[PDB]
Amino acid sequence: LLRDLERFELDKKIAARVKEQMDQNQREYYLREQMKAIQKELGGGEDFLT
Amino acid sequence: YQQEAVKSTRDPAILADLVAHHATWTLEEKQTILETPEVEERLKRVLAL
Repeated sequence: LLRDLERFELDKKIAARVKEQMDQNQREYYLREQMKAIQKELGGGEDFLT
Repeated sequence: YQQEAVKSTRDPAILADLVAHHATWTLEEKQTILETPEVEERLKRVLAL
């Protein structure tokens, strides 16, 4: 059971590292998606953003 | 996705293919899945992106 506690801690620490690894990138793509969404969906090429 | 998880697939190459096929990627990043012979490098690649 001490081996099981060490196994669960070594699972959970690196799993929390992977949880941080996509929790950073989720907020990054939250910042990425919506600007290209709104100045793609507003008018388009005839919206003269050029 | 639970049939393509650890509970039914044990080989990380086959499980990496079954994770990486079930999205609609871009073509060059599908090639960076396909190019890598290392298990850990392509798994950290798909975990990153």
